[PDB]
Amino acid sequence: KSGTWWDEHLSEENVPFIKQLVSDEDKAQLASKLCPLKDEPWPIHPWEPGSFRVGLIALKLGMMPLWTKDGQKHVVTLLQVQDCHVLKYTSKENCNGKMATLSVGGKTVSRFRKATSILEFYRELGLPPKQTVKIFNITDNAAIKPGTPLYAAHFRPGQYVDVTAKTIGKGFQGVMKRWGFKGQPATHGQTKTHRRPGAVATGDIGRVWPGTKMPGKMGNIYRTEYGLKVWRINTKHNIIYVNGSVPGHKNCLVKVKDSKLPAYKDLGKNLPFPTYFPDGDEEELPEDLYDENVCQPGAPSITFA
Amino acid sequence: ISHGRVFRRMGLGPESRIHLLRNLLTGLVRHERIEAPWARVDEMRGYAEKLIDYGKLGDTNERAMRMADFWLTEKDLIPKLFQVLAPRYKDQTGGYTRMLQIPNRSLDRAKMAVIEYKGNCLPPLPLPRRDSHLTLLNQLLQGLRQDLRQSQEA
Amino acid sequence: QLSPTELTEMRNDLFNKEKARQLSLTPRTEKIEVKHVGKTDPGTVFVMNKNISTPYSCAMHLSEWYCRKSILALVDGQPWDMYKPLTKSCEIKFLTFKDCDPGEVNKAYWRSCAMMMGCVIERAFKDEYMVNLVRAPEVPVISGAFCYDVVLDSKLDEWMPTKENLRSFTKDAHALIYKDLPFETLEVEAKVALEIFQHSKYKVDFIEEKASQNPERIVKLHRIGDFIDVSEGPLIPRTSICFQYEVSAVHNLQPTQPSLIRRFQGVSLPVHLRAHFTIWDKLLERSRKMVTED
Amino acid sequence: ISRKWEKKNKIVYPPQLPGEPRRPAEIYHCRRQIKYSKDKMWYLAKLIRGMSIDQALAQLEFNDKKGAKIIKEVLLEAQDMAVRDHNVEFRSNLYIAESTSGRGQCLKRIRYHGRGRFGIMEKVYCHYFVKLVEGPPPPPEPPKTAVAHAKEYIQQLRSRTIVHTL
Amino acid sequence: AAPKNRRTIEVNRCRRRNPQKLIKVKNNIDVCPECGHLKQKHVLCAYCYEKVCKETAEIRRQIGKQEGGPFKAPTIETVVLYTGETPSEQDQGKRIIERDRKRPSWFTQN
Amino acid sequence: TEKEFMQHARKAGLVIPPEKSDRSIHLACTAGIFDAYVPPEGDARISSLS
Amino acid sequence: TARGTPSRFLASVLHNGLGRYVQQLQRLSFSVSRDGASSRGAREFVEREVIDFARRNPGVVIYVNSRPCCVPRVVAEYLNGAVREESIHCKSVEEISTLVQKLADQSGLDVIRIRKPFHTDNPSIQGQWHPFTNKPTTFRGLRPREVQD
Ligand SMILES: [Mg+2]
Ligand SMILES: [Mg+2]
Ligand SMILES: [Zn+2]
Repeated sequence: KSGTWWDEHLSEENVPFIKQLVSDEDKAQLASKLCPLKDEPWPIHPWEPGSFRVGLIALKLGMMPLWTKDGQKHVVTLLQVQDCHVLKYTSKENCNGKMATLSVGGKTVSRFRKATSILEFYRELGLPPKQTVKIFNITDNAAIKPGTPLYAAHFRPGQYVDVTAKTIGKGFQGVMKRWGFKGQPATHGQTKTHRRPGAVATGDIGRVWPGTKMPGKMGNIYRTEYGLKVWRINTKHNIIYVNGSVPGHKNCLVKVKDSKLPAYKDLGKNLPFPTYFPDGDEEELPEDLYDENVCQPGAPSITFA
Repeated sequence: ISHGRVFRRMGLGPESRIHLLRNLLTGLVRHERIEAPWARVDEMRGYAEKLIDYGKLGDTNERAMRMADFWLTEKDLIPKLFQVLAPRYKDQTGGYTRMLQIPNRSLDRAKMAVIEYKGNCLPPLPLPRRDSHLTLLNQLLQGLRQDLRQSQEA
Repeated sequence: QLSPTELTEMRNDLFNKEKARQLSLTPRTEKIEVKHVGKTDPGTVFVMNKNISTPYSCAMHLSEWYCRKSILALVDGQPWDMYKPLTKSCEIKFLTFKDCDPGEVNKAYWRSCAMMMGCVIERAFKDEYMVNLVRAPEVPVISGAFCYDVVLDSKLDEWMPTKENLRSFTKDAHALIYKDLPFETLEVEAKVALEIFQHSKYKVDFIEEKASQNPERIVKLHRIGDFIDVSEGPLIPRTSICFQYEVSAVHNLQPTQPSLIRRFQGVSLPVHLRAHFTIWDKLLERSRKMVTED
Repeated sequence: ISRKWEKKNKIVYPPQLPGEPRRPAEIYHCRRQIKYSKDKMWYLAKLIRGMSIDQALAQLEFNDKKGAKIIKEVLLEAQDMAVRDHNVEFRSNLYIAESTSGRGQCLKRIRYHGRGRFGIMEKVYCHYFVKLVEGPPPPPEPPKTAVAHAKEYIQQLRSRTIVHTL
Repeated sequence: AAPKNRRTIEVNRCRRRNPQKLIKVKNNIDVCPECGHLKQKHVLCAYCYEKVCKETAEIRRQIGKQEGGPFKAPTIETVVLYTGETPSEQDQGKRIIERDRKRPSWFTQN
Repeated sequence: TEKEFMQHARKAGLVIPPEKSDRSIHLACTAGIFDAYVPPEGDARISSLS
Repeated sequence: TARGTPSRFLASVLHNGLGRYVQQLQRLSFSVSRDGASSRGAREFVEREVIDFARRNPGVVIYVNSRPCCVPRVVAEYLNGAVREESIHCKSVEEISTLVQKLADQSGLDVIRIRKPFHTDNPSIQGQWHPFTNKPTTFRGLRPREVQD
């Protein structure tokens, strides 16, 4: 009848033992999935036109300036992919939709703060619980066996991706901050009217139209940015350098996938399909994958023609 | 919008906020244990923590003397800080104070708290203690620890 | 021979007949001055009824906090069952799970769970098969699981329970916990217990050795629902005390040629010491390993 | 005024034959003229309604409302005379049956307003009533299950007749 | 703005007796292991905290009486001594406070 | 508005009627026995020896 | 109104009249004042009619109590336990006789709204209608759009 937490009845000699025990198990579980191509992988099919592959979940680290051989400066958001895995696969018929779906998670968190149903679901999967889970629409040939890890090498430089995340919340806000209303003049007789919405509707209808711009909560909603290209990829730290800014605050989880813009369709011909497998790769990728236009930090200073 | 704002708006303003914290700190120095509203105790805790760090610098350091002069309204406490508190915590690098929650005061049902310097001469507070190692849950986990310990060494 | 459904009926009738006899020989109403010795509310004196009142009744006199928390009663320094009637005026102390040294409480809980798990053994198997329990080893708490010694029919020589069979045992125990049967104790003469368990050779051996070590030659019998077992030492008041229950696995002792011994094992945790799902999972893995006494 | 609650403790039932079961003990207690709002005190009375005496005391001890301590003393003295004068064996074997608040006698004072206006303020007083019944609190009514909905719907369908005919 | 019509008691009951308007039952109440009085899990026990303050007040009263004047804070450590007690081997050069009482059981001597 | 309660009650028992009065309370019986009689020990056995 | 008044179905007492008719009136009690203008109609009624009424109805017991009163009353009891009390305050003789005769014919049931002007325990002799009453049966009773074997 009383609530409880994991370390409520633990003595002083037991708390460190439990903390390291779960930590060791979590690391062991994560390291056991480092060879997906040897643990009976699902069949791999060649890329075909009209095929959609799975995406990624990353953490927003920050931004740095980036220059090109042309001489222009572009800002890039640091998206780091950590502990990203495929959880479960749902076929097209089961998911009663036009395309099959795939479940992906990332950013493993403590097991002591998860529901019983979620904990047992991860127990059979043999992976630590993830913070967020996203669903990606894929085709039949793009199926990936559950438990397969994913890395930032799944994308390549010169590829346009889409990022979706919850925006920075701002709480209850007025019309000026929320909808950019012009407000009222601050002087010349104005009485208690400097940020008021003013008229909300016409008098004849005798009501307020639904969807009217009114003061209320702002942010903490899911927004997606389209047409963002990848300038650089760091193989060692699994970091993607997406162009421009992305929604969400620092250290927030952002779902990444291939761009849906019509002008960017049929561009996954050379991209890894269904994903990149470092264990089964014949060669080792370089430390950093740059763009053709990106000037390397170690390259000599650019002299224009 | 208050993101990253690590200072509470208390008192009549920034000047009053410092003065209120200073008075609480002075009483904490003199009496070694005071009770105050929970929010004010938490805010003052950081200033109390840093006082010993300035006290450890030595009285001959002119920066610490000026800081102690401002933050101690009663001048008799400055010799105490530089010759009692600082020598007591010379081996301790942090956590000089412990803060606990006490039942709300009857005047206005405000959230009350008590903050005191460790190693005081006052009678000990009824500090909350974790479960004993002899209980059923602890014994079962202890047995798991031993069996796991014997498994890895063999 | 006698069917199991009638064996329980006569054993219950004998238990009721003995309980009535103990009440009958007791006089009508006598007052015993029971003094409360403890760190909480000291100096309280309880004037209760001999062989009628219980340490639980004294607990209700103070508050429900004692009733809910006190798992064991300490009479004159020796452990006492919560529902066991008092026989004389004496000092009383109550013990909880979260005490400085809850060694007796843990041991009482350990034996209490053995009987509950031992009880569902008879009801689990088919009516055609025969099940005869041996005894309840006093396995230490630190072993990680409590064990009970059972012997099965000659048909199940190579039969080993699967996951579903162990799941069914847990479901029956949880229903037993759900029914919330209080633990009833009765101190009886050795000869009376012998005729109660005359159909079990192992229980007869257990009764005769318990009487041998006891100068008065009397043994204590505990009853849950319609089930009566010979247990040594006080138990917890009711079956609702335990919250998390599970039987770990089944192990076969050696040698098996003279007699087949099956050591069923399980682990439990009460409501007051509820654990997280992850922590409980590790305890289940540890409890599955076989354990033997020193 | 009316003071029927106090007289409810003076009614005596005839002795019971052994055939009929035990009549549970009941105690009527009330405190009059409390400087509190009856609406505000209603929330505390409803909160501890139906719970055990000792559980109610624990809930009332840590409540920040002023009326909480008033009821706490009322419950405490109600438990005292129950064991002492009402043949109650166990003082913890009691549960709250009914707890409610009633409007007491109130004064009328003038509250000054601007422009020479005024408003009639009222110094609210209220009573608190409580009845304690010996025995464990009754179990709460379980939620009505889906099968209960199923049989009830069947009963309505089976209870319909041909109307406006023979 | 003024109300247009009088609100009925049926509407008022639906608002005043709303579930969120009711007082929520507290499930963080437990008995103190030492004195047996009720306390919260995250809050110090009222009985034990108050008895420490009274002893602290008595010692502080002895502090001021031996002090005998403001702005005279000692530059040495302080140790309180009860009846039938002597200075310890490590208790040297520190201000001694004499309490005309027996040392409490909970007041463990260092 | 100035209306208040009639709370003028002073605690009053029944101890002494006003003095210097010819009328006084008439007593029908004494408070206690004039001389205490100590029952001899063993009177229960004397009951058998009727 | 009907929504504010309880109703009942049309019925009799023990199927009265099925084999024989049993008079439902069982007892009559009359209160008459010797002096007083309010009892004059009641007084003259019993001088000339209560004798003839008694002979007409032998199964009904009539009690005539003469006590001081301001409102003469008559109380009628039936075998079902229903009790009816009617005042005789200042009425004539030809109208009390009609009033008294009316109580004799009454069955004693509550005079409230009757839901149905008819009642029968066997509304049908050929069977009540059911959805399959006018439904033909096909060969082997095959359901629509299904095949067998
Ligand atoms: Mg925010
Ligand atoms: Mg004026
Ligand atoms: Zn305490």
